[PDB]
Amino acid sequence: GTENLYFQSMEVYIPSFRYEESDLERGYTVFKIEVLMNGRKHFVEKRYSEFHALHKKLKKCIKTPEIPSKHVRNWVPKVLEQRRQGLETYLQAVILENEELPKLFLDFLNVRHL
Amino acid sequence: GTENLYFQSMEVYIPSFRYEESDLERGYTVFKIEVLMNGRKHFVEKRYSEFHALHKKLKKCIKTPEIPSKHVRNWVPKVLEQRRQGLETYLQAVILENEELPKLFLDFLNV
Repeated sequence: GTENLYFQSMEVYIPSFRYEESDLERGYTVFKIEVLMNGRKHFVEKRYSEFHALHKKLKKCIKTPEIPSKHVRNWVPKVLEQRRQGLETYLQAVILENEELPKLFLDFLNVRHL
Repeated sequence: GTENLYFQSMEVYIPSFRYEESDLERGYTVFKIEVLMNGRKHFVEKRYSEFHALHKKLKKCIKTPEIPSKHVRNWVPKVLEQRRQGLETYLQAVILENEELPKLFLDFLNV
């Protein structure tokens, strides 16, 4: 009843990000996606470039939301926060607008059908 | 022979860091310290604030090396790297300057 509320729709957030630099390697920023579904919670880590690659493919499947821009000061923490918010809104909009999600999108979130 | 003798050998490096931001929290940085001694290596992670908490205590024990400033508003990549290097130099200076290391320093390094 209210329990059925746990099995209706995938609820996605991006509550955090991290920028990491190891030894002499180039730094990179990863967004930590939280997926709530069927009363369970799962985390998935993705770089912006992976969202952008997803987007390019998804556009061939569905009408997509606007992706947050690649043309941002992607080294500035407050800009990275805005991007986090934008990516979160993007994933949520895909879920809201598309009753049957493309396998491309499920794969991105490590969700499988049947 | 040399049964009662041992090497006093410790080296420290900070090879990596991560800056973490999460929705209702202040962003913070965690530094990974590599500790080498007596033929073995281990790692310990410390937030930037933990270095300053160490420093405050250490000053009561010994004359400390210079440390980078306690507060950092904006962790852009060049500041992250500058603070990594500064903190590394600080830990290495403590080891070079002090024949007998304070227990509170050893505890910080998990030795």
